[PDB]
Amino acid sequence: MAVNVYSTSVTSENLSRHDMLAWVNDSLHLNYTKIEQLCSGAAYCQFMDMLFPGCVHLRKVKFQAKLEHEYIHNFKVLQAAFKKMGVDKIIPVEKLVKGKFQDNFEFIQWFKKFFDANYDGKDYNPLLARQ
Amino acid sequence: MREIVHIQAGQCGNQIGAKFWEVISDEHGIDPTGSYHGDSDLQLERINVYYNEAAGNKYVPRAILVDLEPGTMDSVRSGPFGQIFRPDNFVFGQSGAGNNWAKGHYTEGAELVDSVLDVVRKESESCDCLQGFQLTHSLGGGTGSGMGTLLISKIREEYPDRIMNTFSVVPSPKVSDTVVEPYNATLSVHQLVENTDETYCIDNEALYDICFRTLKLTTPTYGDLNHLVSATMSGVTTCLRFPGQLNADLRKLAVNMVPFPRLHFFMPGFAPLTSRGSQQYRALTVPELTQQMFDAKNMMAACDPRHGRYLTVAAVFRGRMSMKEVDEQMLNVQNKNSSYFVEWIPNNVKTAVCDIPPRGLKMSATFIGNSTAIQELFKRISEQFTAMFRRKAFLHWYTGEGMDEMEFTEAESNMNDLVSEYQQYQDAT
Amino acid sequence: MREIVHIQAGQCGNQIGAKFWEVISDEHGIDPTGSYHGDSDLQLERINVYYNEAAGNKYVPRAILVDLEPGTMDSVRSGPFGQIFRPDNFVFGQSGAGNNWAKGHYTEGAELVDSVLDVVRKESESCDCLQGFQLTHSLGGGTGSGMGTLLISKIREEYPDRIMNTFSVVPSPKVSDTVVEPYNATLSVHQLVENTDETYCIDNEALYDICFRTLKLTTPTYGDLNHLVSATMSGVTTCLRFPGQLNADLRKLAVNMVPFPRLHFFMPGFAPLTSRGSQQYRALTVPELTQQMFDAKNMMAACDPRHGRYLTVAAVFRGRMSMKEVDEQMLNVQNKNSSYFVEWIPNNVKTAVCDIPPRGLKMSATFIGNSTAIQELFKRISEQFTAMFRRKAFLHWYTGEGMDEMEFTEAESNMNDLVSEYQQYQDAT
Amino acid sequence: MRECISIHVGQAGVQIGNACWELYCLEHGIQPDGQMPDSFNTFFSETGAGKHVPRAVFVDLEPTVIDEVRTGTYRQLFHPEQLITGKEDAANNYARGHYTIGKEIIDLVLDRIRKLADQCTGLQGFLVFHSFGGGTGSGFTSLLMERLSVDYGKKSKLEFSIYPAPQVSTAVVEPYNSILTTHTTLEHSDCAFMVDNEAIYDICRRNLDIERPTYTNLNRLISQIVSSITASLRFDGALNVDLTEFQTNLVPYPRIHFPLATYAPVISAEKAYHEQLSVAEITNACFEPANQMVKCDPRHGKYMACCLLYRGDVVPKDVNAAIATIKTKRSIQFVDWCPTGFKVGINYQPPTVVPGGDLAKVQRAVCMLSNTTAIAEAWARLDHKFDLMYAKRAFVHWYVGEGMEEGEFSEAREDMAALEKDYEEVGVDSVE
Amino acid sequence: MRECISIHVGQAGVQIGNACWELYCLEHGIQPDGQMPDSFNTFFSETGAGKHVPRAVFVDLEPTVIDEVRTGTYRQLFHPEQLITGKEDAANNYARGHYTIGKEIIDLVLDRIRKLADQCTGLQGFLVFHSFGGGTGSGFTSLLMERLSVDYGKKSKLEFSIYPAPQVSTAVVEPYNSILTTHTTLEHSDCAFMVDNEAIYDICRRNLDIERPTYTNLNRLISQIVSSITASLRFDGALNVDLTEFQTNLVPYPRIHFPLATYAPVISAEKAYHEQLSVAEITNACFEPANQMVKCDPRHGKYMACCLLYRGDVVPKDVNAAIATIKTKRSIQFVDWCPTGFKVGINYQPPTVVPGGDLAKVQRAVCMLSNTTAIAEAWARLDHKFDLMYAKRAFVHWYVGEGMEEGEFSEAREDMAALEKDYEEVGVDSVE
Ligand SMILES: Nc1nc2c(ncn2[C@@H]2O[C@H](COP(=O)(O)OP(=O)(O)OP(=O)(O)O)[C@@H](O)[C@H]2O)c(=O)[nH]1
Ligand SMILES: Nc1nc2c(ncn2[C@@H]2O[C@H](COP(=O)(O)OP(=O)(O)OP(=O)(O)O)[C@@H](O)[C@H]2O)c(=O)[nH]1
Ligand SMILES: Nc1nc2c(ncn2[C@@H]2O[C@H](COP(=O)(O)OP(=O)(O)OP(O)(O)=S)[C@@H](O)[C@H]2O)c(=O)[nH]1
Ligand SMILES: Nc1nc2c(ncn2[C@@H]2O[C@H](COP(=O)(O)OP(=O)(O)OP(O)(O)=S)[C@@H](O)[C@H]2O)c(=O)[nH]1
Ligand SMILES: [Mg+2]
Ligand SMILES: [Mg+2]
Repeated sequence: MAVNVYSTSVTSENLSRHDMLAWVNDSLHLNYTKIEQLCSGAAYCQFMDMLFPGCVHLRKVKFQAKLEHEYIHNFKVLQAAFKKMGVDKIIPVEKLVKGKFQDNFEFIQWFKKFFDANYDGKDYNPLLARQ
Repeated sequence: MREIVHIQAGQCGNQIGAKFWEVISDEHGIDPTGSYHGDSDLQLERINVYYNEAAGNKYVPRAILVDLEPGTMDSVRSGPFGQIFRPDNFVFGQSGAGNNWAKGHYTEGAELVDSVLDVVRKESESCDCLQGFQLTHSLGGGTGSGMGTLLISKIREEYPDRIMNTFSVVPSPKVSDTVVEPYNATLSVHQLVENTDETYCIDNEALYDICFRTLKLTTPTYGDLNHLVSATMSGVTTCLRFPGQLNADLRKLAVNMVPFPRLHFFMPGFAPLTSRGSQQYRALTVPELTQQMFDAKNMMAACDPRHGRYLTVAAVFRGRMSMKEVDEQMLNVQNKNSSYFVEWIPNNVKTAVCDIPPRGLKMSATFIGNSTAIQELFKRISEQFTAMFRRKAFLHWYTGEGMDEMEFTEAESNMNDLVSEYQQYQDAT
Repeated sequence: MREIVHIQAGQCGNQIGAKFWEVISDEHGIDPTGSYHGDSDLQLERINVYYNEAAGNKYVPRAILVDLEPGTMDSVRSGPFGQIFRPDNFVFGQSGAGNNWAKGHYTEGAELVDSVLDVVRKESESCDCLQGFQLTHSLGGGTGSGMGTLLISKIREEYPDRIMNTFSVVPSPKVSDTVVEPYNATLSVHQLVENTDETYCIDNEALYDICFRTLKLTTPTYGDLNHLVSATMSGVTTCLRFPGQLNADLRKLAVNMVPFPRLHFFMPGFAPLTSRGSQQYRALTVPELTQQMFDAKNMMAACDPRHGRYLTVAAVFRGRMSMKEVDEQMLNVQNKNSSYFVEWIPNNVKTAVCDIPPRGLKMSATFIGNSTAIQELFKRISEQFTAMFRRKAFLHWYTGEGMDEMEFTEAESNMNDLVSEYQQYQDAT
Repeated sequence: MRECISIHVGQAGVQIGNACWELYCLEHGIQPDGQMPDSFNTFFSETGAGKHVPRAVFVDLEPTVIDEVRTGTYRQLFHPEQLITGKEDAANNYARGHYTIGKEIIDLVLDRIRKLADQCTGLQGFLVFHSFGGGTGSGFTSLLMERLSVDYGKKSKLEFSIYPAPQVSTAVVEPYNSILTTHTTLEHSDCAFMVDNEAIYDICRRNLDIERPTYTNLNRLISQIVSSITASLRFDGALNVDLTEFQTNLVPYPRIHFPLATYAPVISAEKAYHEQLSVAEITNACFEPANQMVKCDPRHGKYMACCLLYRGDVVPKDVNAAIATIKTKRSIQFVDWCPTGFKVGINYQPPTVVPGGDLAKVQRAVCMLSNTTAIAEAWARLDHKFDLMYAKRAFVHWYVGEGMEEGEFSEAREDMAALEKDYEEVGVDSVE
Repeated sequence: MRECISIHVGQAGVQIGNACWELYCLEHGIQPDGQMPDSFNTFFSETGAGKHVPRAVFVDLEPTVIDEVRTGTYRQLFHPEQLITGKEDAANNYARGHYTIGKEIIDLVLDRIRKLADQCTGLQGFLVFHSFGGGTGSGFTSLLMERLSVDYGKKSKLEFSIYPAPQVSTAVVEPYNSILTTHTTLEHSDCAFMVDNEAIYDICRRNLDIERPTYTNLNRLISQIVSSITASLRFDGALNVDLTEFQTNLVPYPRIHFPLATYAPVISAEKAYHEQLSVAEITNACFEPANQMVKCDPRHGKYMACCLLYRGDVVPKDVNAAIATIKTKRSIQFVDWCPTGFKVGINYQPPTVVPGGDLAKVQRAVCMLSNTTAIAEAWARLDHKFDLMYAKRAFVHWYVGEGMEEGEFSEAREDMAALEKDYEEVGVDSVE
């Protein structure tokens, strides 16, 4: 069982591009410089593992994806993880995988809220998960 | 030989732009289909400055039309001259920016910008010797301001040695057209100070005054306002496009008008301007033109030049006229109005003369003033910005798009510094 | 003098083939009955490259039409130009292959192949000097892939010193048209690597993109797609069929494009390509054509050339144009895009020019790129193959026809080796 | 391209919808059968050959009101699947609307919205029509908003609301419904346009010389306002405003999202012949409190944003002039943190007039959307009303019986208290 | 050339056959007397002058249902020798169908099939129509399949089956019949297309607005699906699929040969006028669980193959686009061993509509054949049903009395257990 959240219009409840990317880099130990790099779906899959260990088949994730179909594959894994955990938010896959800033930024805004709702503070070394 | 690339952003940008294009086509003897039906060989000699030659005796504007909403584009397409434009040069979104600078610069605009850039690059490559770029837009909205500035930034990065000039429609002092316009203007100005080589400040308040008081237009329309702007615009490039006696160009004008890099914000003006009945009761001699040029009521920026000093003035004359007379007039204005001209730039009037007058007139004049009074405008914007920002009013609309307070703060600071700089030179002896 | 023998296998092969024939007939002034109604003597001079001359002023395509099902054949016969074909050159089965490579190569295809071969031999003997063979087909089905490869294998055995070229419609990355297509492709590629001299990779995904984005076709149809392919095909043989200034042929192109025997898989492209309205707003000069040719959006294979390097590029130009200009353009592309061209093959652009342009156009261009990025496609197929084969999914459909796992394994291995080879040259300095 | 999806909830929402879709048809030349002998397209999808279908969903929990639509003049206009009815209504109970009865059709409603949205290439957002007082308008609407927020995210959502009058009620439990629905919808709505039946009646009586205005009249009036809001999207204009622009220009803080609508001129033909209706004249009419469509006093409040949407024979300079003079005026005060208070839209198309309507045909109209600290008064009133009944737990058992918890009442009330304080804080001028 | 032989067994098979042959006649312009004032030929043989005869055999163990055909509208359509009837039925007993009663006519049936097949130059295979639940549909069909396998070998055999519903039965012994026939037919059938009466009824009620759908309606619907399957063989198309292609593309392992059929769009004329039916729109309709013709939940399963057969005004690019978007969708998950899950057919001929039918005339239709691990649920249910009755030996004496041995029951059950495990194994994702 995993709780779920909504984002529309709120003040002093946002995160700048810089801050959000800093969070992602610190949390997952990667070196993204554009929020749109999250469009590959690997990062989101990893976050799901960190939140709810066992909800994602990480052995199936392509961490060095370069092509749209590879990204689609990652998001299928993410979709399945969401379904398993009962999170009801529809992921706009077609828009995300094009690597557009707006779509990705909105998605990470929601995801951060979702993460904060659900994260219990446990420590894990994500490098092992990656490889 | 000296191609100019034209860029239009948002509703304002596209409406002014269309008018400008219409003006130019008439001048060069181009009809709504792109075919030359002019009389003289001089009309075609330098046609490549604004037009690409397509197959089968057609000329197409080197113009790129950009907006986050399609309605304006559609209107343009349906207008008289709409069919002259290259269909692939219309680059429009579906979403809009909702009058939000952030959306224009970082979000919706970001999604569209690459497509624009691709076109722009191609256009640049078309040209044998690119002079640079002219951008028409407002600072008060979301697309023209946010998307436009973004475009400028990228263009400059790509082509740092080419001239970037802008015709910016600036917010009015008496009434605002949007509630967040101070934010949008302030942000835009931050970009403009660093990334444009020259900026013509055009204000609708001034324009209406001109139309009502001088042109005797009881109820002027936006089209009429645009016409004036177009006339000014055409005036600035006339010496590049036609033979003259003392020939100017974009680079020379910049050199004459910009003594310090940040101070590149001009108050443009145009002369003559008369009613329909009133034109028979006066002759258009050069001195009359000069007199019309040098006064507060004829400036297209809502600030009184008598509240500051002129750093420099460029005057561009079109028609058959006496150079001596022109020079005399220039001397005369400087001598008699000595107190309105900075004392540490001797002979701070630059003159250019183009032999080809505009259609309908035997002579015309275009005025470009670099006046320290423009600081007033900046100050007003700063004040308005502050009043809102100190209470964080509307801020969540921008922060919601990923923007931080720091960016705002820095922008404000930059604006303030510019004002201070302007003041310093105003006060210097 | 240089007869080409044309072979068509399966639905795809026959649909593209028919379109190609239609294109060719129009070019050579041949009507649907086989009669010459053209204008110029140049149209008939080299007519023997594609047509046999029958009694009573008729010309018949040197074309063999092959399929395990008759419906497509019937359709072809009933089509416009269906009656031009020699009735005895239609060789069709009744059974089909049920989208199964094994059935096409070993079973149903095997039962039909001898009849095909008999026709082929006769056709070969007709010709004074056979250049070789062109095969149109897909790799994803059963007949085009299994039967087609079998045909190739036999033809090569019979005529080892003649050129074997193929126009292969390759599976798409985003969506599959059949479930077993990875098996069918993988097997086919095994044969192609050993038995073809050159292979043009054509992908429907790319084609749709071209039609929608560049040609502005809201809802393109298979016919439209085929037309593009036909245009490319005609382009490759134009220098064999008409006088030119620098004349290419099939052998020369192969020599220029294939530095190592296995690396003979090309990404074809065609230029120009414009909308109906958009063509009046641009002139077709050589530089424009060149620019159109060299970009990812205009390639007919679903892979980005910017993800690898070009080993070689052949450009074939049709129309009256300046050789100097062409050369300049070729130089320019190499110089400016240096990083996309392998450093150990200097001057890796080959140029051919044919004086006769295609109908409706004053000039056109056909591009043949040997790019290391094609490895991506192969990798995808390998991955898909593996995913299925490791679980032995669908395997009984193939083993039931007498095939063994070993054959599959070997095929996979061969494909992998090719990929590795491609990688090695991509990475070499 | 720029599609707009309309949702009509409960009796008020449906009946107003009837008036709106009637008007749209007349404006685009669409007959009651969907036929016409390109601008329509933001509101109407097109099918097969010679038929245009509203981008709309009509929902009510009882069949009676929608059954009128089904059997009526515009039976052929709507596709049957876009007219959704249950069996039993919410009985003026938010709980029944939000939970007991509403949870049975919410999935259905949303499914149809999804189908509508799938045929949109450039969805601008949603227009939701309902009331604060009814069990469906309050409870179902809240539910719907929640779901929409989840499934569509940051897509713009707009509300047109029949806000309760100070001294003209239908139901006794109106305050409860109003309070709960405002509480539950607050974080999910981007902007909500309040309208009050008392005020419209007064307008009808005073300005249109109607002794006895009916709900129909009110609906018609509302339809005009809505048309003004969307005309900038449906037609070409000199200076344009879209649905995304309002929330930027009218909502200064997330919770303060309640601008009020005022339309001018509202006159009869007999009265219109002796008047020349200039931009200045109509603007002044708008900016006078008697012509407002909420019974509140702006003279006792401050303006935080005004948006003026002009339509027809209107010239930008003239508008500027008009606004300038209104700025001077004593009765117009703006908050100290807002030196720029005006957003101005100008569209070329004159207001279309419904055959047999109460309004005369004019060359110009204007629709002001204004956000005022004076709305706080209404909230205070509503809270007081809530307090009086809740102190005795009057009617509370009904709500609890439908699965609501008593703690949620107190929760709603405290949230509204906070809202009231927020307005107050906004009101005061800046130190230094 | 590419002939297709149809066999209709028992009441369900015969009645569906009536609907199919009625449709074929309308599609090819063949009158009820066999006359027409070349495409027909895969289904109709031609005789003498101006007469066309179905390549069909109708068999039932009782005369009543076939007697209707004999005396009915299409009496002249069929040759008397292709309408085969015994005297006594199988009385819902597999044993009677397979042994006691069936062994008396099997030779006859096969002899007539041989005669039919002798007039074929390019026999594609057989379409067998029957049910799981009846004694004839279960027992006779199994027998027939066995013989066909022996006498024709690897010729493709296809089944259309009225699979039993979860909570809608006619007979009590349905589970027994279902289980035994599945056991006996499994190794002899290449692909079997399940269809469920409950699901079709729901479709009729929900999508066609029919209060009380009859078996006729269901039959008509089935006829559409069958037409879609064979239209690629009977007409010219852009991209073609034949009877041999299905078993290659839909059956990944020999035992897993049960794909499910879904047809779209199913609408009334009144509802069709307000809708534009694009390829994307119909594909989405198909891929939603409520429009499926088996009462099962794909959301709880995984897809192993989907085959989409489009017909009419359909453009390949559009189809590709539609499929791509469906691939993204959360509710569509595919097994890990299958990166390519779609086979696509496109045919030029729009679906033909039977005069007086329940379906409206559309420009496009689509028939999906999909194979899903969710079918395992149905098998589990059926096995459970079997277990409950068999534990008490309820009805067993009947089967034994007709010559069946008790050991064969246990045999059937264990085989089905194995089948269930096979599905489960297939379900799980690959290690590494
Ligand atoms: N302007 C206007 N207001 C209306 C109309 N109909 C109802 N109202 C107001 O709406 C409120 C009553 O809510 P309704 O919409 O009738 O109730 P409902 O949404 O159907 O909810 P339930 O019947 O309780 O399920 C009162 O304030 C009425 O004055 C109308 O046609 N026009
Ligand atoms: N769709 C459909 N299903 C039918 C029809 N007739 C019967 N059924 C189903 O078929 C099953 C009953 O089998 P029948 O075909 O009547 O029995 P039979 O094959 O004649 O076998 P016996 O009478 O036992 O010899 C039940 O599941 C019925 O619901 C029909 O016309 N259409
Ligand atoms: N002179 C002139 N001024 C205009 C015109 N159109 C708009 N303006 C002025 O520009 C400002 C708004 O410009 P606008 O064109 O809306 O910017 P935008 O960025 O395109 O607007 P948006 O896409 O974010 S909604 C207002 O102050 C208005 O008075 C025009 O055609 N001519
Ligand atoms: N460009 C193009 N592609 C086609 C055409 N017909 C089929 N294809 C593509 O080729 C693949 C299947 O080709 P197909 O012609 O069915 O092979 P086949 O071997 O003849 O098929 P079969 O006889 O085994 S059933 C699909 O990916 C399809 O998209 C066509 O006319 N033009
Ligand atoms: Mg009600
Ligand atoms: Mg029976």
